[PDB]
Amino acid sequence: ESIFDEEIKTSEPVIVDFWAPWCGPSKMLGPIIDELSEDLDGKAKFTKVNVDENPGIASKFGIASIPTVMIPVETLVGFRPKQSITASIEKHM
Amino acid sequence: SIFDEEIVDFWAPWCGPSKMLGPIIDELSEDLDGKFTKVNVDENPGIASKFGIASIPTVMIVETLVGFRPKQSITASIEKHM
Amino acid sequence: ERYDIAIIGSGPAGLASAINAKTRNKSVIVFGSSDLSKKLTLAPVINNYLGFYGIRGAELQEKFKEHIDNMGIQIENVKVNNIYAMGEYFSIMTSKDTYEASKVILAMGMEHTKPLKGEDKFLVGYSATCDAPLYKGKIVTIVGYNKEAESEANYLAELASKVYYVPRYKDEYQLVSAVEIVKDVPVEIVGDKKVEKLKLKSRELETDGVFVLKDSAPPEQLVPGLYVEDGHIKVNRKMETNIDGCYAAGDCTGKPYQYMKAVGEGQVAALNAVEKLYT
Amino acid sequence: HMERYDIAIIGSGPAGLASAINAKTRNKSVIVFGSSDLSKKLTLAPVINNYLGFYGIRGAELQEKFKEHIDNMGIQIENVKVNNIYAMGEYFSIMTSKDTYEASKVILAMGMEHTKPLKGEDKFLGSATCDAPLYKGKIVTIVGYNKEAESEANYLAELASKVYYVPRYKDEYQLVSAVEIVKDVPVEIVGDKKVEKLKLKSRELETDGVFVLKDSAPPEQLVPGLYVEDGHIKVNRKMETNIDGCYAAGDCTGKPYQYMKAVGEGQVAALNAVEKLYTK
Ligand SMILES: Cc1cc2nc3c(=O)[nH]c(=O)nc-3n(C[C@H](O)[C@H](O)[C@H](O)COP(=O)(O)OP(=O)(O)OC[C@H]3O[C@@H](n4cnc5c(N)ncnc54)[C@H](O)[C@@H]3O)c2cc1C
Ligand SMILES: Cc1cc2nc3c(=O)[nH]c(=O)nc-3n(C[C@H](O)[C@H](O)[C@H](O)COP(=O)(O)OP(=O)(O)OC[C@H]3O[C@@H](n4cnc5c(N)ncnc54)[C@H](O)[C@@H]3O)c2cc1C
Repeated sequence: ESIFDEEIKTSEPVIVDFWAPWCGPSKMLGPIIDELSEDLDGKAKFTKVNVDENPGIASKFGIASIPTVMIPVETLVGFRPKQSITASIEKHM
Repeated sequence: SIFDEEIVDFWAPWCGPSKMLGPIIDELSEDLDGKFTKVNVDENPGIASKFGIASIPTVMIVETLVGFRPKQSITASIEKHM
Repeated sequence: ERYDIAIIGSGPAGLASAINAKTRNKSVIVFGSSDLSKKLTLAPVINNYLGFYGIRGAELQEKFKEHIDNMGIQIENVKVNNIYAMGEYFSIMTSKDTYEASKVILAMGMEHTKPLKGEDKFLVGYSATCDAPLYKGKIVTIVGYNKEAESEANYLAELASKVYYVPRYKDEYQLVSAVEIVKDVPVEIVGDKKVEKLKLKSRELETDGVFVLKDSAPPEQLVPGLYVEDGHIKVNRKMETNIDGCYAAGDCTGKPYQYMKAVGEGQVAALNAVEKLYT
Repeated sequence: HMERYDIAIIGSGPAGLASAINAKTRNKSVIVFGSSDLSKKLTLAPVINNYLGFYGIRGAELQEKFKEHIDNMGIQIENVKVNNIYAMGEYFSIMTSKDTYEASKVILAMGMEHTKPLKGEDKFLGSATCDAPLYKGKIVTIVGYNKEAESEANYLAELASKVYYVPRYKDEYQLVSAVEIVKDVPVEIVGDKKVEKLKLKSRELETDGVFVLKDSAPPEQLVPGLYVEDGHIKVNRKMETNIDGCYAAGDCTGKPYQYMKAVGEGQVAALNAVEKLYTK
């Protein structure tokens, strides 16, 4: 947890994937997020948060859904395909 | 004489397209007053030959448009040339 | 086992797409009702379908049915809950089973509108089962369009401090005692920063979260990431949506609602979908 | 303002027919130009399995179904070929050799046209009847695809210093002695500032201007001012051309050539055409 907070302060946008084992969409995003991290190695860095394991992290940022992608700059709720996420990063940087 | 000083629709009575163009030209002048002359190739071949009119229905501005053209295209071209 | 093409809907578009995809030796699956389309069967007389002057809807429906049966095309009688565009393929989600296919074609017809949902979607829900733990000890309201929604409402009662269930259908409700039934017409969702209250015609409910569990999902929700403008899926000349390898045809695209456009739109989608498999 | 139809449909194929029945559905006067046989391709095709509702049906049999439909709706095909369509603004003037017609809206339904090699680059430098006086006492070459060209060549020969006729059809040619017949296939036209020579497979001809007389005109020539890209008419979702009141449907727009696309496109064009008439 501490390591994540240190990374949040550093940088190079940082993307948080909020997911739960039970939620089907969240499972879909992790493979998409893994593919995004492999594709992007410089523009941004990705971290995965299990909402089940880190309830404190979730409440603090006001996560509204089990599968949510967060980068303060912008917040995407619900499953999204790679192309949409990538484009949102591109402009937002 | 006035036209030469200022310096055109080339039309002929046998060409159907040139006939259609005339009335189209007339509408354009009425429609846009501020931002046209008709040349009869039959009566002024010298005027036509001098400018190199190679097709009877030709519109001459800087820019030459040969063949019939609709109101929208001609207006757009004129606006672009300005 | 992934099919080459998956067709969402069994209407004129879906069938028109199906026969063209099957013609070119590509594996095809069609999701829909055993009856092709309620509109086809219901139509009294159709004069604008070329070649079938004065044909009854049910009579035209018969001609279409013969076409696919004679071609060995079977309708998968299931409803598609969700379709997740993975990138190279599409995962199709259904309560009874899960399928994946390389290309998708949408033929959903028309769906019910949403009241002021999209204003604060982040602080609103659609999954319910996904978001229940977040609302522990909080007020939850559910707008139910089917029985599955009732069951989700019973589930929420276990976690939430208060659960409201608003039925849009008239039926006996199988609900636990904790759930409160609210028989009124939803109007608007309002909140300052996040959802705070749900306004009905004759009642107001203060609630932290609102869940709208729908029987006929909109295309945007059914396919996460699909670009929809003016209530109809966006398509280019080839019937391509914003998602690569995802097509749409028929009433869903948004043009005049007619059979002949629907079949044409479906055909163009299928032929182009086949083209993309190669090259 | 005489006999102005609400909608004029150019072509009697599936797209043209699909548009016609829809325009007739909404009580709008319609005229359809095309062949009495509607479409050669329909009659010629062996079987259709991808037209939904007809399985393994021979082309000629499908053509019969289409004839019954229009016949039941009181739609008659005017069996003439459309030579030109001039967009005047509020209406369209439709020229044929036999008569002249005017319509508020137009729908184009012609599947294919003859290709031109090196024509469009020097079109300006080289409508023979309309531009013949300009070429008095000059060399002019004619490429003829129909009998009208022979008559036009004989006319041109009287005014020009030299007339060449390149026939693309094998038939007896009724031509004056002054006109010279050249049995070869054109290859390329060449010129720097103006047309200078027309190149054939085994021959080269020095000429001032070249006139190309075709039996099946391309859409660009048929409708002066129409925007065409990639050999097909450009159309938006509603089947609208660059011309404000001209639609197009079927093989002419482009894409896959198929019956169901053609009829769908024809329907959308017609319905859109009706809608614009309704607003007024
Ligand atoms: C009474 C009536 C008369 C009509 N008459 C005419 C006419 O005379 N001429 C004319 O041109 N048009 C007519 N129409 C309209 C025309 O029929 C429709 O536009 C056309 O039928 C639409 O076909 P479609 O498949 O696009 O939509 P539909 O035909 O409605 O296709 C919908 C199909 O998709 C299935 N489906 C939907 N959602 C899902 C999902 N989420 N998952 C799985 N499956 C799903 C549905 O169950 C259904 O099978 C008429 C309509 C009606 C109601
Ligand atoms: C043997 C053969 C088999 C085929 N089989 C199939 C099949 O099984 N399934 C399928 O989907 N497609 C098939 N096609 C292709 C399909 O038929 C075409 O895409 C379709 O015919 C296009 O219809 P259309 O109305 O847009 O144009 P067309 O059918 O080509 O229109 C031709 C009509 O337009 C008239 N016309 C053209 N120009 C003018 C003009 N300037 N002035 C006046 N009239 C004009 C002509 O008189 C003619 O009657 C086949 C084609 C062939 C040759």
